Amino acid sequence: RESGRKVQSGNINAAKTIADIIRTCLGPKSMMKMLLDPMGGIVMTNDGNAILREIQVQHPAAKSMIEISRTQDEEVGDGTTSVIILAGEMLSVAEHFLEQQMHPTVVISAYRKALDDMISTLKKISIPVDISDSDMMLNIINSSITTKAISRWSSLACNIALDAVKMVQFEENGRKEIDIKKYARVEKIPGGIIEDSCVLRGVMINKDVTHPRMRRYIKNPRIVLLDSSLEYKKGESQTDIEITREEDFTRILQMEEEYIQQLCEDIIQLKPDVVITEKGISDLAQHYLMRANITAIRRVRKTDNNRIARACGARIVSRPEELREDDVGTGAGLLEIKKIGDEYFTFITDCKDPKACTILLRGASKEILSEVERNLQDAMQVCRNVLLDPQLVPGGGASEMAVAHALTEKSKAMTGVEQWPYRAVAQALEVIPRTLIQNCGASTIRLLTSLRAKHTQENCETWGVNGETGTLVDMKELGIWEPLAVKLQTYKTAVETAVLLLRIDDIVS
Amino acid sequence: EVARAQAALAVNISAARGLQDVLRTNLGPKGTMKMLVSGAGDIKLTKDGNVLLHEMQIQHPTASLIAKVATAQDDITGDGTTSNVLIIGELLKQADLYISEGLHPRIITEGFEAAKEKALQFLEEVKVSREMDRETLIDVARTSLRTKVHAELADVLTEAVVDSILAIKKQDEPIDLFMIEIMEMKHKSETDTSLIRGLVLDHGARHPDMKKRVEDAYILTCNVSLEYEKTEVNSGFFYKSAEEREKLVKAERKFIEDRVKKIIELKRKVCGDSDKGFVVINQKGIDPFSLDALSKEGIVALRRAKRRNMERLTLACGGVALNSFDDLSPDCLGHAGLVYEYTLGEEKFTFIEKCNNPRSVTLLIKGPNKHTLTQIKDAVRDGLRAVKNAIDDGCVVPGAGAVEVAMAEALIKHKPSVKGRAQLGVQAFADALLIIPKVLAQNSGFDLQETLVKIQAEHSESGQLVGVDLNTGEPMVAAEVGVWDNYCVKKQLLHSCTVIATNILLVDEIMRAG
Amino acid sequence: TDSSQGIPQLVSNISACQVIAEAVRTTLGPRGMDKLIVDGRGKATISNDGATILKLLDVVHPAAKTLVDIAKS
Amino acid sequence: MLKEGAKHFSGLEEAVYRNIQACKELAQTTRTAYGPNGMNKMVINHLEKLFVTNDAATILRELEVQHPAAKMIVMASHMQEQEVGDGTNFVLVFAGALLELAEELLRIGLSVSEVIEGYEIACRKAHEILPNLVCCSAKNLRDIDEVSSLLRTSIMSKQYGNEVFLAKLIAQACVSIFPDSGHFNVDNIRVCKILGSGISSSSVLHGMVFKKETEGDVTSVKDAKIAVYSCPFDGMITETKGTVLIKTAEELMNFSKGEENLMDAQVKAIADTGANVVVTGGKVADMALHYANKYNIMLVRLNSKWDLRRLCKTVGATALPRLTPPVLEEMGHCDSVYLSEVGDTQVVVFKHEKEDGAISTIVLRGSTDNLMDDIERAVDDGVNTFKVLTRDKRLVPGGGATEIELAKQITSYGETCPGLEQYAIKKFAEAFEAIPRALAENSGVKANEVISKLYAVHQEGNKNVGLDIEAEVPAVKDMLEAGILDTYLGKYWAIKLATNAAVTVLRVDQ
Repeated sequence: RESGRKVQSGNINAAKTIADIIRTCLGPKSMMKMLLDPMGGIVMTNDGNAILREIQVQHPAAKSMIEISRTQDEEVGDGTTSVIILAGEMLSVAEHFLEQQMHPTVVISAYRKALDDMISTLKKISIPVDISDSDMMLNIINSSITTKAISRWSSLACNIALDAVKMVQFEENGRKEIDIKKYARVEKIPGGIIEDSCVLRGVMINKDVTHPRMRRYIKNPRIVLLDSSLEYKKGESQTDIEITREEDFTRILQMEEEYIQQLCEDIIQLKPDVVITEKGISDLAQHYLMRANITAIRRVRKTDNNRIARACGARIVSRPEELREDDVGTGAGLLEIKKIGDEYFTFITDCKDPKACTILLRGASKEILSEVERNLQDAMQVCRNVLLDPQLVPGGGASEMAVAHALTEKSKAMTGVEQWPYRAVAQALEVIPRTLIQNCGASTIRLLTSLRAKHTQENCETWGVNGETGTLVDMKELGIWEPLAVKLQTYKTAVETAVLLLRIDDIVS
Repeated sequence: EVARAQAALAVNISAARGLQDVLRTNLGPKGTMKMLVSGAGDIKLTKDGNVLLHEMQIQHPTASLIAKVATAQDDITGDGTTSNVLIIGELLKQADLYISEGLHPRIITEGFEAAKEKALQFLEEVKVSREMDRETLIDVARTSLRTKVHAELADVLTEAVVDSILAIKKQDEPIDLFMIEIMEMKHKSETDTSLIRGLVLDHGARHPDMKKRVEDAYILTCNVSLEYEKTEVNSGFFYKSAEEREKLVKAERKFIEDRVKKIIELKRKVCGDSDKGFVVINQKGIDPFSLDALSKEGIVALRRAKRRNMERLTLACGGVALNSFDDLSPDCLGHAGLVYEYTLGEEKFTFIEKCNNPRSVTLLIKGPNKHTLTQIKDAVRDGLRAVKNAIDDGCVVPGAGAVEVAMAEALIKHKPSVKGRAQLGVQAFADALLIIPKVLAQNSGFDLQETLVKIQAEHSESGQLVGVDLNTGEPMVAAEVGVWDNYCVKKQLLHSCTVIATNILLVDEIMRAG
Repeated sequence: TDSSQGIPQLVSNISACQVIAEAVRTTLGPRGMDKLIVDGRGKATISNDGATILKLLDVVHPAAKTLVDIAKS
Repeated sequence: MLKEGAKHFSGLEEAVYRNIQACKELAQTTRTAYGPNGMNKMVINHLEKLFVTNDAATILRELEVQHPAAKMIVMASHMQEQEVGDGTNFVLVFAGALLELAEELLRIGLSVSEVIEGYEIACRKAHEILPNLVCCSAKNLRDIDEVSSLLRTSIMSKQYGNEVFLAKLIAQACVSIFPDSGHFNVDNIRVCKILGSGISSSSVLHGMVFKKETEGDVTSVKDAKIAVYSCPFDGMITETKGTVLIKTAEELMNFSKGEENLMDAQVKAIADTGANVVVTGGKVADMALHYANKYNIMLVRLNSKWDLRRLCKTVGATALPRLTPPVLEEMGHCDSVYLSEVGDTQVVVFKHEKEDGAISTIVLRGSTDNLMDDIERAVDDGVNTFKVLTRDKRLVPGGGATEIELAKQITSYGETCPGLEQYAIKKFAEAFEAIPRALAENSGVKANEVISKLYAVHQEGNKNVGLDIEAEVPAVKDMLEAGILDTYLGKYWAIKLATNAAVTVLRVDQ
């Protein structure tokens, strides 16, 4: 239970102490944080991702800061640093002075217009990228893989992750938003070539579906996805009593297998040689498949068939009556059982609801595969964000100072009370030019004022400090891209978040 | 709880030296063997930079990372773990001084890059191509053996080292995974490091010395049952009906006497003579009555020579693994010109040797089988990994710190870029390079600068690769001496340094993670 | 696994050996003081000599045990 | 070191300090021992026999210490006892006194990479000329005073006065019944403890001598199939007394029926196992006793493992429990088996005589074991020193009379060589005086007095001290031309082995 400044200064004691090493942990020159595990261990993290998990809670507001780092991790997976940075970077200056001006409130609506002038600043500096050209994305998409940096597959997996969210973009809500990712999924492939780590349609099933008898391939015959009751039903659609008598025993087995029959009267008509039964899978049920010349598929689940629903594009059958093709194994279908390494890979290509496409990732080993798998992430995430938002914006102090004086100019434009948060929020922008230089080792001061001067001339339009060169430069020059996607999404979060814990003047039970 | 900035940074450079302070006493022939009765709780002895770490149970977090990076090195190398650990904290000293004079760890590491390059480039610039020859290989052998052990016992280990390296070259393997075989032997003296052109087998038999001397081997390495069992089991265990157990017990013995009489058929088919031995080797045990039936006929039936044997037997001897006796030819088995069942100490060690197409030529080490015999068991293996690299590379530079007065002094002469942004990491880098040449030189009671200035200038003057005499701490010429650094060895320890030296430099804060 | 070396243990041996003689100092001609000795067993313990109480007394000392056994010898 | 974590019992200071310190302090025994001494150690492993000892091996058997060297180093000292029985009370003090010689050089700052070398180098220089200072040899091993002379350093080293008859008794034992051709056996010739008689009465009765009682008869034939059984007779089903008078007059019989007719078939199949002697690890029942005599089977009423072990060893026996008709996997070894009265005690005597496998057995007669063990200890370390398996012992000057001989060898050779090892070698020329002091200590003078007057004898070979008045003021007992002599074997070892210990123990920092 906290109140007043004890919340507010405690809110400062929440995110900032989180965001302290994080700025060293952030930027392209990011300096990892050392951690000390409860075992006596160590974890070296540039992440705002891993720190909050391990580090124990230092303040109730931090538990709220953790989730907005989650929310940004949920939204992207990067910017988790900045959201707790930016919001916590807002908490230190404005509130207490403005509680001395007596308000959480004027700061909120200030934060809201501290939000918009950036959103006002962005549309110029955040300028449309062409999602058509891969390299026009790949410059953003190399900007995604360049900091986290697994360099070998930061090359190919991008073009893969480019194609990943591209091939998983049909996305139809009617508004053509592209959040669409899940269709794009990695594939854990033993052995094989380090290349042919690539995007294929549907979902080739690497999870639970690996069998000596699928035959070795089922191409034209269907993969049949059963939610439904492949096991017998003793009545019509239903079940009746067991055997206490000679009379009851013969009566039971008729409708039992007849249900399996009347299932596989309507199940066999659609031509599987592989029926994947996630539920209703049982010995006699799969033994029937064994006896039906249709592969008995066990140790398989909803994700599988939901991935197979995402693979051939099937709809996992919710009707015990009348199974068909477009139910399960849509199209002529391809179920391709390939051992690259010793795992049978269920390859189900030929996706219906097309543009739902996984990513076949093949290393010579899981690491060199996971090296594709991790580089894929930031790429495809930012690809998703670039395909979502077809814009890019210069990184570093460019967005920082162009909005900084803007908010400052806006603060002077207002010359009111809320100016003071604008005064506080504009500086929140500039800790990043600090952060970028607070990495490289020069004096950000000389450059801050010079980046002020970079605004004095150029309004820091495209000109930020680039963390790894530690100098104040055009990012359209350097091709360093935060998108209006990645940033505004990150900036949007913290804007709410600082308000949130500032909307807390009292913590209670 | 947290430690901010320099605090977590102080923890970095703090733990690093005691490591090296072991190494200043652990490095080279100048270094000293370290008995650890504490480390794992075991009673131990070791010289190496990598091994002393893992032997300890280490409670310090900075040192939890430390046993990691020399591991992959000692895998390749066997030396330089006794060294790389030195350069890291010696680098952590500099890097500390520069943040002590103030700096970020980033603008520190920035100067490592070109400095690391120019030195890694100097690896190329110096690299001495040494035609890889048992003589030169003896030197690369003993230098790692001298590093870890007596130059005396180095040359004792060196032979069996340089023995099986040409013998693994005989297997067309530039690395060595086989004839890496180091066989402890029960003896009053560890002084004996020998070579067996074939295996050292485990159990001649529980009925011993069947045919103890086999000078022509027909080797059947068989996981079969001449011991199936003689004891009381029903389904293979104790069932609930006691009378039903011994019913199958005879057929268990009879299925042995199936395989036994098959050998009477087999030894006949194979040999027909005790002259050229048919050799049963069982991955399981063997009944003494199987042995008795076989031994009196001039057969040696070995039991429980391990799966490594079952391979190396099937391998080194040109042998086979045939899991049914039945009837087989001598050529259905491999051949070894000597199989001798040999007792020094308790166990009789059957030596299957002169093995045709040897895939394993065993390196015999006699001794008390203590940490002592292990102390000569690791250095050889470590020295093996060194000459393994010496087989791997065709280029081996001198040892004895001869490289850095050629390497560091050049980087001491010049920033690789000749600009100050490098100097911040070049001063740190080029400095840390000279620890190994200076440490044992100063460990010998010879001041580093006066010792270095010679070996430095003696390189500057003569263009010489100029070593240190590790025991006398004097400038030597390691190009001729034979203390020689594999291009494979020296390269990774640079990386192993750099890879572990950056993030820990770049981590200024530590906190309890749970 | 305990030892005391040198004179310190040596001299320490005598008194443990001597104190029992300080009892028997003259127990042959009996006159002196005789205390009825009740051990931890509830056993009232006396003697016509030194040996029987010596039989009753035990020590962790080898020394004080020797001359005991010797006087018993 | 700089860490809260990791591990060590040694290092830094400690390696220079604790690793040298207590390893020396171990020597206090060997500092008072090895050569004639009345000084002894009461060591109580709590056996209810409070054990007098000067023997380092069974002194160090109890001693346990965290010092990894002193933890280890007892190994080389016990590895010594394996190789020679005498010279072991020499091992611990010599290096132990030779240790802190280097530590003083460590105070001078003379390196561990340096000093021990000179020792090792003079360890060579010793073992270089150490065979040159060999003088005599123990040649005829049937002969008493060629054997008892080697014995006359060795038991003497352990203990002083008793030595002489022991040496005779041990040479009169004829451990040469083992031709010593490469043959010696510690179990076949064995010590057999007999309470009472004299220790001068302590004898050697050839065969296997068991103070355990031969029960009933003796063997049917002297080449027995020897029945060595842990529990052949425990009783079958025992009798009872219920009322503190009788249980029932009726219930008495049926248990003897089970007892007898089993122990009938038992001992009848002790006769059907062909046992000429049945050797019972447990007790005997009078019925089986009666059966053992009728079936004509020598009976041993009780057997300690001391029997059963050597029985398993010599006879090829396996001591077995029997409630059942037996079978002999024991058989015999023995060509002779007896009840003899030895120690004037009725004794189970298994016997034969050969060169190899031959049992020719010491029988020790003493009022206690502390008598018959530490003396045996003193005894057997000469018997152990008799074990060379180079028949000629290459007898050096005994009583450590070669100290002064090598002392001026090493100190002159320490003068030759330059560099810090010249000190270490001259330091190696020092620790010689330890046993001469260890003697002069139990004798009561400083080795200086001794050794300086034996620096006046220069090359001598004969004169060296001990426990005696000659060892105090005169600084002289004649230990080469003596009757008191020692083999070169233990000379080859102790100087090298105590060094082998002292080699790396300063090197070990962790």
